[PDB]
Amino acid sequence: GFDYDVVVVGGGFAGATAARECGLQGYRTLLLEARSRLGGRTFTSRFAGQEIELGGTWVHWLQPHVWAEMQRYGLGVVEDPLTNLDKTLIMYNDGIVESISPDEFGKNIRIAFEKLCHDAWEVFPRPHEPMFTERARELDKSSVLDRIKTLGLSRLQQAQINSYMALYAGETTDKFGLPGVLKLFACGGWNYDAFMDTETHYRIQGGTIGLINAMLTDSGAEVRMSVPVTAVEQVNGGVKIKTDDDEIITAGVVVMTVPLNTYKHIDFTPALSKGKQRFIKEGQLSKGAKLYVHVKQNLGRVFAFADEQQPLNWVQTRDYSDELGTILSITIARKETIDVNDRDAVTREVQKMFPGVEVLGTAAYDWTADPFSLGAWAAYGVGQLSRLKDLQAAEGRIVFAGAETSNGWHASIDGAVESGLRAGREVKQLLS
Amino acid sequence: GFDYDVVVVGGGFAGATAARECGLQGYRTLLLEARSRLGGRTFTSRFAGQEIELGGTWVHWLQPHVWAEMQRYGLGVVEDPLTNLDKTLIMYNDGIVESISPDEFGKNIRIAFEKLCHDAWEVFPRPHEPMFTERARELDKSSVLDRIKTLGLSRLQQAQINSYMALYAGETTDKFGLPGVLKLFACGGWNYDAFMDTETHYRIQGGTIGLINAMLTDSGAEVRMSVPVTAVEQVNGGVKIKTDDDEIITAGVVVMTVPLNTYKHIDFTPALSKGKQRFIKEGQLSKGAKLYVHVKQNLGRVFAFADEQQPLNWVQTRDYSDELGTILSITIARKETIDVNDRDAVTREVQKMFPGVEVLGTAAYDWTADPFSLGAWAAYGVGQLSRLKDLQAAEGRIVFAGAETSNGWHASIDGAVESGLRAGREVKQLLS
Ligand SMILES: Cc1cc2c(cc1C)N(C[C@H](O)[C@H](O)[C@H](O)COP(=O)(O)OP(=O)(O)OC[C@H]1O[C@@H](n3cnc4c(N)ncnc43)[C@H](O)[C@@H]1O)c1[nH]c(=O)[nH]c(=O)c1N2
Ligand SMILES: Cc1cc2c(cc1C)N(C[C@H](O)[C@H](O)[C@H](O)COP(=O)(O)OP(=O)(O)OC[C@H]1O[C@@H](n3cnc4c(N)ncnc43)[C@H](O)[C@@H]1O)c1[nH]c(=O)[nH]c(=O)c1N2
Repeated sequence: GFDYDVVVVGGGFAGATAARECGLQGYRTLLLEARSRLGGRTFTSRFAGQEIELGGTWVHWLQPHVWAEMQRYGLGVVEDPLTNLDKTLIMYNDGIVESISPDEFGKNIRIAFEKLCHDAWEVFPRPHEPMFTERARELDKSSVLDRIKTLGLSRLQQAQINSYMALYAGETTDKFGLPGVLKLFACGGWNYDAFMDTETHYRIQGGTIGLINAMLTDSGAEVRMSVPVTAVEQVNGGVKIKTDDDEIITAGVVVMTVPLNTYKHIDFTPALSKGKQRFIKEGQLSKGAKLYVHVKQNLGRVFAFADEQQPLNWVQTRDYSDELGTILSITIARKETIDVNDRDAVTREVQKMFPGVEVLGTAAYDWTADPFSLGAWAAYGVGQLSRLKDLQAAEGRIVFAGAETSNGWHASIDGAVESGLRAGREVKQLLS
Repeated sequence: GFDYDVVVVGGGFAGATAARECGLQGYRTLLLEARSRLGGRTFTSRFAGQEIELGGTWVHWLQPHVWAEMQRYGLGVVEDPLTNLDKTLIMYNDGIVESISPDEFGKNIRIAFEKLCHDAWEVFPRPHEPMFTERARELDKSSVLDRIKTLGLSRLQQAQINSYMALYAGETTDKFGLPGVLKLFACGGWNYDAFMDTETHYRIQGGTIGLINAMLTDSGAEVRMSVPVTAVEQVNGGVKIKTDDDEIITAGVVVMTVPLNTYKHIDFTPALSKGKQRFIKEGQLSKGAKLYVHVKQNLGRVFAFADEQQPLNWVQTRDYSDELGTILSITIARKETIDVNDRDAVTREVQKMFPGVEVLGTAAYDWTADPFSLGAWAAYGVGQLSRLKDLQAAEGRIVFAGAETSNGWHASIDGAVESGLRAGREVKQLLS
């Protein structure tokens, strides 16, 4: 006789999915969200007359869980201008910006990536079972930089792949675990063209917040915002959940979906397992941020890499026209390379990359400074993928989810949805 | 004031999915199935001590809808012996069986398939929108044989690819539409290795029937078997459904999921649209059947193609050992090349392919003669993909689903699930 059958902590995609699964079973469901908004590491907002995505943005039909949701709710794709590019730039660590023929640019990043992931088929024949092969466990002793060193890439190819990999690590690539990258490549059909198409080409029709809201409406769950959970205690055959103002909610089962790097806000009684405590002490790697920039000039359809010692590591066109000018979408690997909330620094760096432009405005999100993410997309350090099961394991009546805990597209919205479907299955098992 | 909110006609994957979607919304849901069993064009059975799948069998994590279901219900994959093959055979139209080095066999089918589908990226950048490009519509005037003629393949490669394509057509390849094949290739990550991995490598843990049952149990729907629908009439703002014994059930909405080739059993009032009537008169192409064969000898891990003038077009090992012998899984493109229910003919043909073996038993399913399939997997003839929307369109309070009506993996379980998710969404729209 608890207040609720299940309490879901966190209202990003993992928690919204889990609440939808539980609510459709008829369970009395409550979702507690710490921020005063839903979406978590996705955030739909508005800027220079456009809808923008300040966190997770792009999806793909090769991503099975989010795609099945878009099928269920009737959401199409919205194509960003990634094809027929006008300008493809590389900014080297030394600050030189070089314009490359788009054809040659794409050929060289494809060569670099296919070399980096040359053994993906043999190491990850089953990418949703990351430790299926012994070779995957053996490679979890290496970083991505360790492998890049052995490819003997050209200078352009080295700069491109190290930019790409620093972005995916949200860190320098000497800290970035290698098997996680090979696994993502395998999820994308074991080929560079398919994989790249999944990463920054198609957005969700109606936005990430539209899909979140659809699932939560569907769910019937009670949703409370601005309510951080600070303690969880297993007692009386269920759980007591304490919020920051010391109120207590009881439940038969709790689904945790908060980001790994935020677990320090929450006291567990009894303590979690040693393997989980080790993951919580380590956290996940990424220190990224995101920024949109409105410039007066029409730069057309552009793509730019910047290597890891520079701040504007992944640049794409979000919109362009003679009338509007250009909106640039810019993902920053390491918030320590640039204060995305310092407009003067941002204009300096944008002009470094595109000399001549005048900056009409910016919209930024510092995911690393936000207390309820404390980092960006999930990025595993060396040796962490090998221990993933420690983070996935249930502990009594507490179920764990979130993209960090997924097997497949762990750096994506899809991995969050996957973990939420798993969580709902586990709740059903616990309430049988 | 109808008997039910929605009646789902058909208990294969499309109907079970649609009923699950409707039941979880709380709609009063009934499913009518014509056979005395569920599963439709999947059928889990038993043979020589093993569980076998006499219809749809293999699935993949690149197939988004069925994979999301497996995630929801906790179903793993079961690997059949497709790697590290002992024997790879090609049987030519002239009846010669030739054993090919497995490495060479695989390289040659890969070359043939990558040439056949060379423009898949450009024609099907968005495989779930099959008519997105003008080139796709233009190509829908050509058959697969038209393209094979222009590739100038070697004799081995031509025989391999024509066997593969006759199987997918369930017909000779001069009748097989080309764009549907390019689209399937695109769904599979635009590359042969990924694509081939999706088609006959992994089975559903617990069987197709286990997933069907999980969805229907979840649904809460009322399920009736051995009850064929023979007429549907839209009247009084809903629908009157008549069964073969002239009983009448009323509903707000009906979801049709029966195979295209069986629509001749059902009278619609008012008549369906001309575009639908044209599809129903044409039907879909496939005339296939399936057979398992138990032989005394241990043949190990085998794969064989037979070209379209021969009957045992796709052969794989389902199980092998010295103790038990071998179980061969055999898919037949055209039931007119062999009477799979004629054990003597079956033994003759198996021995033609593997001379010397003793045939201990068989289990077969003639999908083409069965009145509630009248064919096997969905296979489009020339010009049909272009008109797919005619088949997909709702007609008043009648919703249409089934694998033939899906946009993506139309020849698969996945396409059926996809269409059932679409149907649930459309029912929700109609009942608002
Ligand atoms: C800048 C950037 C860019 C990208 C991406 C991320 C980011 C940050 N990703 C990844 C994607 O955004 C991410 O994997 C998912 O949104 C994670 O969803 P979860 O639900 O796991 O965590 P998420 O962090 O969304 O949800 C956790 C929730 O818990 C809440 N919370 C934390 N502590 C709490 C407490 N104590 N009590 C209560 N609530 C608490 C938080 O407020 C948050 O709402 C991405 N993906 C993709 O598919 N495509 C892309 O292009 C990108 N790009
Ligand atoms: C031999 C063989 C082999 C394969 C495959 C098929 C076959 C036949 N496929 C394809 C796959 O099996 C298929 O696409 C789906 O099962 C189709 O599901 P649907 O629900 O669309 O039709 P399905 O035909 O399953 O369901 C329709 C239902 O309607 C019923 N019905 C018909 N008329 C009726 C009436 N008047 N009233 C009531 N009910 C009526 C039928 O009895 C049937 O149950 C496959 N796929 C895959 O993913 N992997 C594979 O390996 C294969 N291989």
